Amino acid sequence: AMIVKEVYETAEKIKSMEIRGAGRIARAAAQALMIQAEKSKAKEPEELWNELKVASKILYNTRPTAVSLPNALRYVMHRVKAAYLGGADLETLRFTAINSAKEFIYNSEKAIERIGEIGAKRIEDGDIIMTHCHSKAAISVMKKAFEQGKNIKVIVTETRPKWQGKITAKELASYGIPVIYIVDSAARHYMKMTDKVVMGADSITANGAVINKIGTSLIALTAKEHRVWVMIAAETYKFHPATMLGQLVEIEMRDPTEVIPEEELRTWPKNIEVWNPAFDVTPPEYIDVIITERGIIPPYAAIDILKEEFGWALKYKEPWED
Amino acid sequence: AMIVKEVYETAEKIKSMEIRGAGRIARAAAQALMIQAEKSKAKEPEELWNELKVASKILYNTRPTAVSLPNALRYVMHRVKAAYLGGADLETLRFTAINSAKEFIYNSEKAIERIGEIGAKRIEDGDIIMTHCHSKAAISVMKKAFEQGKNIKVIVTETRPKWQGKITAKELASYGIPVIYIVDSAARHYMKMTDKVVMGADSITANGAVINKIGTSLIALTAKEHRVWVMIAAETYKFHPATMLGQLVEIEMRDPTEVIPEEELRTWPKNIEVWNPAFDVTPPEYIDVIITERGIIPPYAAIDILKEEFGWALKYKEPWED
Amino acid sequence: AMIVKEVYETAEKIKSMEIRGAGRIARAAAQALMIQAEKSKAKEPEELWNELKVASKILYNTRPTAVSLPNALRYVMHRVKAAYLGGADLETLRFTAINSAKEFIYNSEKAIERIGEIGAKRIEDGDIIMTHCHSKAAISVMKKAFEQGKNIKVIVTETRPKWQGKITAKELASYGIPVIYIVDSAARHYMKMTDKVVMGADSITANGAVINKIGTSLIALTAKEHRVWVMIAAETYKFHPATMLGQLVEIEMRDPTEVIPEEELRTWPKNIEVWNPAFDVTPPEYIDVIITERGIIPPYAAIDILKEEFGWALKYKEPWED
Amino acid sequence: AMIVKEVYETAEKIKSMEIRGAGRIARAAAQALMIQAEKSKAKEPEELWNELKVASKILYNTRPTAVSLPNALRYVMHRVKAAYLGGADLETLRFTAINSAKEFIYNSEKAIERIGEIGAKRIEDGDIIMTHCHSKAAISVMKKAFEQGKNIKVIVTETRPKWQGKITAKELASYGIPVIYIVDSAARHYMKMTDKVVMGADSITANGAVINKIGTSLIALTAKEHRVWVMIAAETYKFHPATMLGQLVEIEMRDPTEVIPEEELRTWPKNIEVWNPAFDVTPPEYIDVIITERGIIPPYAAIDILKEEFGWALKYKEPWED
Amino acid sequence: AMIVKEVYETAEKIKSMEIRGAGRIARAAAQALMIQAEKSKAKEPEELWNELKVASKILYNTRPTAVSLPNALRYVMHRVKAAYLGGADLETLRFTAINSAKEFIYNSEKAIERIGEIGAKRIEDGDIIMTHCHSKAAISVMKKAFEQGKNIKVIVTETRPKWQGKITAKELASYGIPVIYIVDSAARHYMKMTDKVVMGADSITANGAVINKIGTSLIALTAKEHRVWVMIAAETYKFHPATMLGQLVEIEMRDPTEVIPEEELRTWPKNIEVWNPAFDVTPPEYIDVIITERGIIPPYAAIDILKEEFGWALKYKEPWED
Amino acid sequence: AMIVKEVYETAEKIKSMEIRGAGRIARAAAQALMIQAEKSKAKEPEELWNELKVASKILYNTRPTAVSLPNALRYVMHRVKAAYLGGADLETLRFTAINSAKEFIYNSEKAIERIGEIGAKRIEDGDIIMTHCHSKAAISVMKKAFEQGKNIKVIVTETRPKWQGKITAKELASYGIPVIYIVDSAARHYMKMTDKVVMGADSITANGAVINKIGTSLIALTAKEHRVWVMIAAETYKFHPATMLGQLVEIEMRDPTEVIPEEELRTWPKNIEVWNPAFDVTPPEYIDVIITERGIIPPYAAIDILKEEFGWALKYKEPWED
Ligand SMILES: Nc1ncnc2c1ncn2[C@@H]1O[C@H](COP(=O)(O)O)[C@@H](O)[C@H]1O
Ligand SMILES: Nc1ncnc2c1ncn2[C@@H]1O[C@H](COP(=O)(O)O)[C@@H](O)[C@H]1O
Ligand SMILES: O=C(COP(=O)(O)O)[C@H](O)[C@H](O)COP(=O)(O)O
Ligand SMILES: O=C(COP(=O)(O)O)[C@H](O)[C@H](O)COP(=O)(O)O
Ligand SMILES: O=C(COP(=O)(O)O)[C@H](O)[C@H](O)COP(=O)(O)O
Ligand SMILES: [K+]
Ligand SMILES: [K+]
Ligand SMILES: [K+]
Ligand SMILES: [K+]
Ligand SMILES: [K+]
Ligand SMILES: [K+]
Repeated sequence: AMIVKEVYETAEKIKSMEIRGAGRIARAAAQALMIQAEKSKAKEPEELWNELKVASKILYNTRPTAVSLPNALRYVMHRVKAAYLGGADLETLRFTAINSAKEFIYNSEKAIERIGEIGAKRIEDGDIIMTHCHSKAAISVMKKAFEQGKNIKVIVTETRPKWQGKITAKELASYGIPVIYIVDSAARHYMKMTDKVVMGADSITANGAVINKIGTSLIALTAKEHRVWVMIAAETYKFHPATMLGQLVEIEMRDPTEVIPEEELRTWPKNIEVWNPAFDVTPPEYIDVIITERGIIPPYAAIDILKEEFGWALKYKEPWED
Repeated sequence: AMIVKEVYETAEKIKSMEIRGAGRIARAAAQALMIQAEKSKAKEPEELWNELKVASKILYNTRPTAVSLPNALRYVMHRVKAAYLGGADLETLRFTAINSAKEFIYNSEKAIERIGEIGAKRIEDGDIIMTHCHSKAAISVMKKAFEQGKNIKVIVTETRPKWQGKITAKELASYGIPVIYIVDSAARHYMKMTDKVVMGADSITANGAVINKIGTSLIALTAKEHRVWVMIAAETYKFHPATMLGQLVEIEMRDPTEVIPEEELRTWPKNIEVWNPAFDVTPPEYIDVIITERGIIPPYAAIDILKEEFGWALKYKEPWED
Repeated sequence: AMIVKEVYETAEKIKSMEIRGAGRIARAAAQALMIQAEKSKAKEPEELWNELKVASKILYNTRPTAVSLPNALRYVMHRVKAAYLGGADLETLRFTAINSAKEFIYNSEKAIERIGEIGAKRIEDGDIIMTHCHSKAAISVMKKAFEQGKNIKVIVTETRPKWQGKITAKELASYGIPVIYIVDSAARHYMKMTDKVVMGADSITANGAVINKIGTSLIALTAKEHRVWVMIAAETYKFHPATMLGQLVEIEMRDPTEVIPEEELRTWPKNIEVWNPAFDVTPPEYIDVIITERGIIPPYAAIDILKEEFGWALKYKEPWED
Repeated sequence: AMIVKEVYETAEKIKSMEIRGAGRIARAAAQALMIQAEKSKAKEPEELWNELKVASKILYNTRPTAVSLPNALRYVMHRVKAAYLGGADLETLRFTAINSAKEFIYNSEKAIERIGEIGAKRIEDGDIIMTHCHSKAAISVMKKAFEQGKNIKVIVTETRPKWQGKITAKELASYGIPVIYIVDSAARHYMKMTDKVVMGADSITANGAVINKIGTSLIALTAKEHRVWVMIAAETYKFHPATMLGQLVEIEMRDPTEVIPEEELRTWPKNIEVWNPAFDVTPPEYIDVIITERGIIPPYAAIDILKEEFGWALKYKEPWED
Repeated sequence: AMIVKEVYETAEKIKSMEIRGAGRIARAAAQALMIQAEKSKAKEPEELWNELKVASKILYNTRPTAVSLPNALRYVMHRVKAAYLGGADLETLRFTAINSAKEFIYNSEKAIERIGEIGAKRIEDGDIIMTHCHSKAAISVMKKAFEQGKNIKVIVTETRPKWQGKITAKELASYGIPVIYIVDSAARHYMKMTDKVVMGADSITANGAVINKIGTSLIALTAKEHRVWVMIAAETYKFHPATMLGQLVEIEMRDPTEVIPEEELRTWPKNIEVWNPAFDVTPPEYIDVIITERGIIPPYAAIDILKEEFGWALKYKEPWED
Repeated sequence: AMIVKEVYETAEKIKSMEIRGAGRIARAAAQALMIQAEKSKAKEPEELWNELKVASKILYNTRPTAVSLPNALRYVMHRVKAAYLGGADLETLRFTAINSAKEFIYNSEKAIERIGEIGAKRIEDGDIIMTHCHSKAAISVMKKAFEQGKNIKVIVTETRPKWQGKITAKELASYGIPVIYIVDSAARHYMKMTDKVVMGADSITANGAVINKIGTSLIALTAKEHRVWVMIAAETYKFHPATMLGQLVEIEMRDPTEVIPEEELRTWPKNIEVWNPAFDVTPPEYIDVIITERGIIPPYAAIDILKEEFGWALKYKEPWED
């Protein structure tokens, strides 16, 4: 029992994609556990422990694909679970949760600035960069490159069905960056004039595969075809612990109405099924580098990032369950 | 100088894409010349000849890329010009136009049917077929395969920006064919479950390359990647004769507002440019077969088709020129 | 309805693969039509017609995959048919069938010796050559080159399940050509030391694909991987005219007992299915040349062989049909 | 110089392949070292040392290719050696050897059951899986996934020349897993209908190459061609430490009579050589993952498995050497 | 007996490469037979027939690789041989040779202008074109493109060992074309900034392979890697008749001193062999188009150019031999 | 301010390529700092420190691309700076420099030897090896393989523009190794007869890419094309640490006159530009192994080498900076 408004409203805003982008989802989730601990009227520590377990279950059960979300939850609740089981009283527990979530948030913010600085060294003056969807990590790189006086242009793919490309196009243009907007279908047509591709990630697997917005794997295919470097800009908390032990990342199937509006789809024949995967999977061979906040790695070093940050927790249960 | 309303109206409708599809555009243009000839008020054959040349020009200057259009005009106008030059009187010239236009129309209808009968033999029971845009020729293949009692399913790509996949989805469904509808970005994600690709063509070049709806070349790339047969259904008048002598096909750049609607687009800053190519070009190494009315060829035999039907004409100027 | 025993024996020996290899099968079918003509006890020219038609159907319904068989029955029966339809009397029909047979049979022998001569020029002193199955056309190339005193070695893949590779190993060893015999699985391992690959063909399609003994496509694939020339030695009567009109070649599935002897298989459980495809299909992009009796072609010129020698016959029914 | 008969029997049964498969061979060598320790009649701790050293050399000189065998002898003898060199007395050495054996033997069994559990997560309901040879690690993956109630089918390649594929077909059929049995040559033909490929390993090198039964590289190659995941199921003790210092793995060449029975071969001429390589080598770029008991790695992380578990031992001589 | 100075001096100037480039060699050879017929002091036709046979033998036996040479010789001597065997008297024979050689020369000149016009349509404004060696055909294309006001730049590879790149670089610069000169080794480094590759040919095979200056096949390899169109500019008389019947083109091995000067090479150890192939062979898959004077073909249509111009003469002896 | 003549002279000789090869340049730079420290007239440690910083800068500003140079300077200067900052007196600082420089030199000599011992194990009896430029590390491999009695032959590419293959040819010949010497353009022509490629490195990046003599990347491309192992012999100090944080390696553009001599070049028009990159970059997918002093790695493990030796240093400024 007993969860605050902010937890529920955040969960609904993740589901509906009013809060979106794997990094932002992650911070939002940490932010929500932070408000539950702030506002909780719990008296006992075991009461609050149980509230935070249940806030965490609600937040995890929103969108499955970007592992940034459970890694945020984990980051807070490994520390909440240790404090609680160590024998922390109420206010010690409240501070552990509140602070762990402030920690993760700040670190996510810092990781992205840093990804931008690292990645922008791989951008050269005159570069035409093609991007996909709307990824804060990818945009940090492009923004920094432009602030360094590299005269760049970005090809923004519209990113059907949900139009994330429109966000990207206005954001980059607002920083002063020349933009070329095209449909997703025009990616091979314009790969010849493209020098660099920069995209984000929702989950990165142990073998180096990249799960990112539907279409990503196509752009990467034709980038390889043309020898255009595919650079994936991605925080360490995009990497997927459980792929270490064989798990496949779930691909989120979103509502048909995102593709065909309700007003039109109801008029269509029964024998047409609309299928709307929100993500696809790009194989490591088509990735040049993964730019984390810890540096440039080849895609196959994803196992090392995981071995050293996340491996230890795979013998344990999730820090929010019974 | 004295041009019937039908010529102008056909022209407006081709430009606007109310009349669309390479094959249909070509028939509409014959038809238009047919009608100018039926309804001409001319008294001398010279006067009719002039109206036909001028109508031909109007029709040519509508859409560049689908060569079926100029080939239709040529079919009619080579015959009209040979009659005029050979001394024909007003009524014999009228008839040569009228009857030439009809022969093209009739031949076009028969060729789409025959293509269906031929391509269908390459479709097998249980096949999943992916297609792109709305191609009458490709549909004839799927439609016939289904009528032969092969249980097929078609993956239809929505085809941005103009949404031609909607036409295709609803049309195939009307015949009883199950459809799976997806965004263009999802073609690689679903290539693994696809057994055949079947698309159409606006122009085929001397070396075997296929100009078709923007996005076609991406679908073929990932099809090759996966060893899925790419079959292009396409009539002999889709073959481009000026490429035998080095010409490159012009790619139509259509209005930004087809991508981002007018309302929205004017709210955007200058430094975003919307680019809307209506076609791309697929190399012959990514085509398994071209299915024409005369049979199955590898794409490299495009030169043979062009030699034995269109080559004779490239010593002469255009049959509508002064 | 009065069919000589030789036709029945021939059909049965084609079925059991006692008579095997695509060219030899073809010659044996012509041979049977020849003996049916010779030994007939037909009063009328219509009684002979009817026997030949019936013998043809029996012979056609033995093994489907190697088009050689029907191209031979065609060669005879096109001529027998045209004779009977110009009102030929009896012994004029009998001789037509007898002399169409001999003519095809002799032209087969000449085409194979000529393929040798043309093919051997692409073999170079020292060459190591890998082959597959037992192909008399492939063997002619290898034998002639050794006769030219080029020092060659042949890698012979054993060719499961029916062990054709043993026939080849002994045949070549009998001309004094050193043989290296290996399992099929070992083709990649030895492809590094291989200089040329030379195989036969059962059917060759209009886009250049080559249907040949199960395994052939695997050898071709790793040959391409290593840039080893794949050379296909194939008479004109291996080219498959029905593929010009969209047809797909059928892949013979032979008895599971060829893989697991009947004694052993009956002891195995029901939930193991044994599948025994006798042919597979190699794409044209992995074939460097086809060596015919008319010359060397790229695989994609199969359509020209077909056009110029068989394309006429497709607009009519099979010559042995009613 | 006093070696118990069990060691000699074990060596001979490893040579004749009555005991086969890389993990089982390893366990049988540890088992033999264990029985030599148990049954020894050695007075001194140096007489036991000397017997174990000698037993080790005998066991090492049976089959070279599967590094499992020496990694097992190492595991025991590193510990037996360190004991004897710290002045251990007799029954302390005997127990060390006895308990190093049991410990390796049990850890082998656990690694294989864990590889099952990790591997099965990458199999999906409906999957068709191709394998090669008979690998207990590969089989554990397949068996566990069927135990999870995923409906799978396994394509089993017969694996010439020694027919290991028969052992696999019966083993899987015995757990109620539908089997499709085919010749090795047919792997490309059925790769289109295959969803996952799962094979074992005899040795795995420092750059990620996988040495496994002859044919394995061919399956991997056409799997890559078709974008079918190739998954290698391999205990840590299959990784080859000497490859870290440049060594190449030796490929066992076994008796020509395994290919052609002795009866038939003696009738064949001298100028046919029969070559029988028992393994081949697959490059890492064709391997999607290696499934170890410690997790899922990209093939290129083989060097980290080696570094962290064996790199120490390379600076000394083999533990059984003088 | 009895050959003029000009025949011998031309033969020596071909050998020494003072006359070079396959087209020019060809015209020079025709020019030489033309002077032998002009200046011959022969009295009988059979005398002159025999002089021209022997002039032709001397000219053929200079450099083997560019088939332009024997096709020039053939073009003259098919016509000389027919006139002579038809019963032509002296002056009829003299005129046949003189005129046939003037014919070939003029046609070669016209073919190159025409290749330039055709090819230049495939060059687009702003194009950076990479070329290799010095090819008149290739230079016609580039020159014409520049005369059309297309603002181009050419990357000229120096073309070791004989520095033909220096000729190319000065010739293009003298017409006004901006040039970038690089070593052969820098071709991949600069393929990313390259839009089009244009090279010539010495011989083109029946299957579409292109034999051209050593290095050509490398540039073509990396052009394919990057999707840069490889366009081969080549007269019909570059196509190689005898590859129709299996012949491999001979690759000319030129003197070691061209690579290492005599003054230096004499000082080098015996165990160093210098190898100097003057040409290599590019496979058809890396060629986009062959631009002949008859139009754009795919590389695989080389067989058609040969079938229709040269096929007929392969049943005959060379028109200069006994 | 007070710099010994040896520092300046070393600097001139590095720029001029009298001292050349990445490994030798690095030793020459340690050596130079060694000598400045031996011969300094300084009295305070501060004065010596300043001379060492200034000499370091002079040495750094010679050639950019081979990172071995800056790594050598760092090895010395990290140790010198830690001593200076930790309060060391004049003589203890002198000694730290002198002895640090010697340790680098000695370690470099030992590492080349060890690389040879390791790489040689990957060379097999009868191997043909192609190499490029003059690499001490690669030569150590070939030299050792030969000394082990493997009959090898080396194809040496001349390496324009500076002709480094001459050095390599004569050096390998001096050991008794047969050499085949070729122009760079001939690498694809001779790749079919090559068994191994063995080249060196100037810099290796975090993602595994190899910067080496211009032309290296072409040889590796066609090697991959042909399944010939590309082995890069290269010391740990060839690994580039600034690439871990996104830096791209600068490619040295050297003087036009190295390509075209001064005499000739001034006779050329303005509108020719000579471009002379001394390096190109080879992607990691085209490298089989890197052979370092610590063993064989796949190229993607470049990050591991960089992490465990150089990563610590990238929080600090350069140890020669103020
Ligand atoms: N759902 C998933 N979860 C994790 N990895 C995946 C998933 N789907 C595909 N992959 C991996 O991503 C790549 C897909 O390659 P392909 O199937 O060849 O497109 C491979 O490296 C797979 O291991
Ligand atoms: N000397 C030659 N004469 C004719 N064709 C050749 C010759 N050498 C190679 N080829 C062809 O050129 C291409 C060479 O491809 P590869 O050997 O894979 O480089 C193939 O299409 C061969 O048929
Ligand atoms: O795939 C998406 C968006 O998914 P959605 O819009 O469906 O959330 C983004 O590229 C990543 O999540 C990374 O973005 P960031 O770098 O901003 O985390
Ligand atoms: O596939 C086979 C034989 O199959 P099978 O044994 O099943 O008939 C041979 O490669 C071809 O028939 C060609 O042989 P030839 O060149 O002798 O026509
Ligand atoms: O290979 C060369 C030169 O060989 P070389 O210099 O050894 O004669 C040229 O590219 C062709 O011969 C075609 O040139 P063109 O188009 O001028 O015929
Ligand atoms: K590009
Ligand atoms: K598929
Ligand atoms: K080979
Ligand atoms: K598949
Ligand atoms: K380019
Ligand atoms: K090779």
